[PDB]
Amino acid sequence: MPVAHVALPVPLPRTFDYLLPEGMTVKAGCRVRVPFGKQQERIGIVVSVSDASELPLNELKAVVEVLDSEPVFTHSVWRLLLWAADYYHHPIGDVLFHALPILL
Amino acid sequence: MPVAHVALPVPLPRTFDYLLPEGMTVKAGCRVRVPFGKQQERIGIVVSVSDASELPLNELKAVVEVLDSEPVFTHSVWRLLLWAADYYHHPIGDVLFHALPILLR
Repeated sequence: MPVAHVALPVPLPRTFDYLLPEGMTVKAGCRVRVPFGKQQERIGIVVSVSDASELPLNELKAVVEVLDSEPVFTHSVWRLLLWAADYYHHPIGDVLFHALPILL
Repeated sequence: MPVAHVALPVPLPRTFDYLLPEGMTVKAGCRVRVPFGKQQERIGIVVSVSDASELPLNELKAVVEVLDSEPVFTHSVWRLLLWAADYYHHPIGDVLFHALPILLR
């Protein structure tokens, strides 16, 4: 066939980069709505905010809206979760979202 | 202000799609060389081969070389691994490349 989906030993937190529009401000632990595929919407959780992306600053889709003004996660809880994710080999996305419900 | 590294509720096995040039043929459980960043190589393991990718079939970098003629993993082992990765929530890539050394050696 054509498309060979392959696995590679990727860096610890495999995340998706998105641009923050002018004037929109978000911090770690906040949920945001973002584009994805060609059709698109979905809720995500910001892990970090850098001034560098592995791809050009221009061909990055942009964040839609910020659902939280303050981290839905406790400073401690967050530290713990990022740890668990790393220590036990679990995708950050998974721990966080599967962990969100139990928290609320 | 610019970017932000985001975590998302991604599907079971988060994999990287690669185009198979014309005439090149691979099966599940085999290693392959593949481009990566803007410039250099890496070795991976094919988990599946379909007729579609979430991205434009032309926008995908192409497979370089196929290291294995046959699955370096056994049909049983394979099934277990994929299972272990899903059931315990471990990156499939992570389980496969770690166990490789063990299983063989």
